[PDB]
Amino acid sequence: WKPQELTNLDELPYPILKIGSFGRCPFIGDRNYDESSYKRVVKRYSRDKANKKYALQLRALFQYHADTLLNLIFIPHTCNDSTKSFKKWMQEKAGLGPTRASVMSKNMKSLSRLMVDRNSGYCENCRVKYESLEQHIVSEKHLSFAENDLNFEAIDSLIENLRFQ
Amino acid sequence: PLRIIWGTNVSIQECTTNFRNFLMSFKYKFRKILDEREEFINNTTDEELYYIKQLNEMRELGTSNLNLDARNLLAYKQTEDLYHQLLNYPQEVISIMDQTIKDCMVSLIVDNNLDYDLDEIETKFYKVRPYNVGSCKGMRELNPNDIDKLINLKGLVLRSTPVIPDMKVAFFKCNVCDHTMAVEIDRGVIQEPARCERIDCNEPNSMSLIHNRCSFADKQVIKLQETPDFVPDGQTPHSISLCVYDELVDSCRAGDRIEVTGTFRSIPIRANSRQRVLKSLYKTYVDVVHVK
Amino acid sequence: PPEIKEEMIQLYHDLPGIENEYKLIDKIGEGTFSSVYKAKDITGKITKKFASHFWNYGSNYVALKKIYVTSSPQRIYNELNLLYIMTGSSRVAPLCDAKRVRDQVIAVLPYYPHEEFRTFYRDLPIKGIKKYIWELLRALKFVHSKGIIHRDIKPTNFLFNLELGRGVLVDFGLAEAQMDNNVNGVDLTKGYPKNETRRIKRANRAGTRGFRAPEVLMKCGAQSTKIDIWSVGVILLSLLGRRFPMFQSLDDADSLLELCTIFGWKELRKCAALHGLGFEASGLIWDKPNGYSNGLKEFVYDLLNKECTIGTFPEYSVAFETFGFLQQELHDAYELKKYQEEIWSDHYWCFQVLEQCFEMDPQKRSSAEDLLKTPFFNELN
Ligand SMILES: Nc1ncnc2c1ncn2[C@@H]1O[C@H](COP(=O)(O)OP(=O)(O)OP(O)(O)=S)[C@@H](O)[C@H]1O
Ligand SMILES: [Zn+2]
Ligand SMILES: [Zn+2]
Repeated sequence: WKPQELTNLDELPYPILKIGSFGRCPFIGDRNYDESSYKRVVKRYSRDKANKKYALQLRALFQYHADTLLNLIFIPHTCNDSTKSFKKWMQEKAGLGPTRASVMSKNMKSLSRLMVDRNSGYCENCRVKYESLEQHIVSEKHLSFAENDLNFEAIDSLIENLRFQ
Repeated sequence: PLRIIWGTNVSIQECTTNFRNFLMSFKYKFRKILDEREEFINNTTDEELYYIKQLNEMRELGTSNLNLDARNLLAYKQTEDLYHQLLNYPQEVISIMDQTIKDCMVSLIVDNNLDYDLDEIETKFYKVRPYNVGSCKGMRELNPNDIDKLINLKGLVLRSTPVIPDMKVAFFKCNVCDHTMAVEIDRGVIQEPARCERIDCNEPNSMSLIHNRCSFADKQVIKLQETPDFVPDGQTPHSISLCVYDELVDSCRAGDRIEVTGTFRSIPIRANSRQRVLKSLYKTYVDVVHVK
Repeated sequence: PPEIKEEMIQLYHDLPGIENEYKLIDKIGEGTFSSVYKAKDITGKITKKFASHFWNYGSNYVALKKIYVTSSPQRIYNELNLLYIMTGSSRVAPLCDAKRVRDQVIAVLPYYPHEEFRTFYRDLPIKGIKKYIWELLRALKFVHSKGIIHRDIKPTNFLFNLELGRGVLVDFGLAEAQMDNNVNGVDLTKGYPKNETRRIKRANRAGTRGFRAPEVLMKCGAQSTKIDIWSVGVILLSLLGRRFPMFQSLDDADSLLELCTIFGWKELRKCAALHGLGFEASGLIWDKPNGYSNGLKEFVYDLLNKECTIGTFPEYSVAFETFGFLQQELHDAYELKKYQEEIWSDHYWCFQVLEQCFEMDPQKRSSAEDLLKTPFFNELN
């Protein structure tokens, strides 16, 4: 990378470990929004209210045995919580793709300098890209491939075997 | 969004995908329907994948050339735009076609798991020869807006110049330390080094060109007497000059009636040998792509 | 069913015999190369033959896997052949029947009820992790003895039911089986040629993003069985780390740098040395210049520290025992003390077994059978 590309401390081409919060991936992080805001705390607390009842059976099933061989004890923690922060805020308030050649041509690389500006997928049976799947279904090569049965012969044998198992 | 080469309307990705789909999914019955020939369609030949088997036998024989009919591009629906892009911009669209032919040669043994090695195929430089590009309009009915377009011509060969070496790589040697460099040609211009490339030897004007170590390519000039289908009132026949390169050298003999498809080119000609002054009126010639 | 009912009726026109053979209820899962539906068993011998594969939940629903026609028939035959050869244990989900029409094929499997994984990891306890990892390692060592490499182990592929506490594996569609100096000048170790003529090695790159093994990242010609065990290690680290999409790769080299920022430039150069290729990184400012020499403890430590001190983490002490645990390692009621010593012991053990679960060299990396005989998994035996 040229130094002009990497100048930004926020967007970097290579991944950096900025961690983040709220179950998000550590490399992207939380650039779009912060969890320290009051409103975000309110929505997270509202989801937490829903999650208490769901988490109670989760704690109770595996408290002593991994298997179902079976009221709950929980470790106190010095570090802070979402509810204490909420309380503090209230106190403040109150595609497979096609394979391609390894090496490219010199004329092909020369054309990259001349370029300016002005559902979809790949079918391996016909080995072509399509704009839409429903248009690829109605095409002479796909329908000609469908009416032929000599290329599913192995399938056919397997079908027959799986019929009398 | 989508990128377009400046001066054209051509996208490398779009043309590559369209020509790849065309090569994977063409049948000669499409050419039968396009030419309004329904009663001549037969099951055993037309319904077979044309370019698939042609590329297969291209792999078995060691052939590195694909002869492409431009009318077949009009036969296929998705390449009807590409046909025009082949006629208007041969220089880059032909390169796109060569690159995707190489991709298809890789794909036919990657997907089907053949015993051929990939090294020999990816070492080879596959190139395409489009032909039957349209109506055979005359040389003298063409215009300066037709420069760098694909043109098809009738003719009789009158004579050909001997094999001419045109210089592709240049070999320069230092006089004092015998350090050499090789420089590639870039659009007809070779950059001779002012200073020696060595860190120890940096003597000025110490690099001399050794003409026999540098690599050359074949270039031949053929004088072709054109026989147009339509001749205007009182038009007297003329001779064109057509330049063939590399493999096409010495493929046309004097006195044969041939079908030349090539690129309409124009260059300025120097008025004097000693001076670099060029003439404002340009000299036209055909850069030959395919000979039938 | 706002719009999917037209897809059910469309599938009904797709196959003429499915009406007499099945009745289909809903759409359960959407994938990349298939879309699976839940259907009623109605009448059939397949339900009576297998029986035991269906759970104790009952009612005998049957999954119906519709495969897109874009997939190559060779991969389909490979997938169905691999499912039919294996059979045996319940975790592999053997197929009942196959229904084929002129272009499309239907795979019929017993339905295994479960819930989505985005609900597990945030609140699932360490004993649940023990059962989860135990089920995956039993199923993986089973498919190892059969000789099948899966290369597609993801949380969506694994099906787990909480109230019964068991698992099952699907998606063997990308699986397969395997059977087996100095020259002067041209110092290529400092730069690449402007025009490339040599080829790129044709790998078997087919995994999902963020789970692809580091051997797969470097395109090893002789590919082993041990992609799956590193992937189950990755799932283990995501469960312990409380972060779901922990590895996300824009491309391959992005994933190489993702491995670099945790393990270190030197560690991956030694891992690269055994594979025959050398990796150099110049510049590349980050936090830990040589990675973490201690291991994964301090990395997952400040990983939880950031999201804890921010304070968006949920209130459940199911994932607070790890913060206290890791805090006393980095710093350094009697029944409460019993719960202490038990959780402390096996929770140290899971990180301990995690470092051997994350070994770079496959030959040094122990097989799943050795993972079963570790002292960490004692109570399940
Ligand atoms: N028997 C089953 N019971 C319940 N859910 C299932 C079952 N089989 C598949 N699924 C669901 O289907 C999804 C997994 O489908 P996949 O097999 O991964 O599809 P796919 O991976 O896109 O196609 P492949 O890789 O070529 S098999 C998950 O959402 C699973 O929950
Ligand atoms: Zn198709
Ligand atoms: Zn010199």
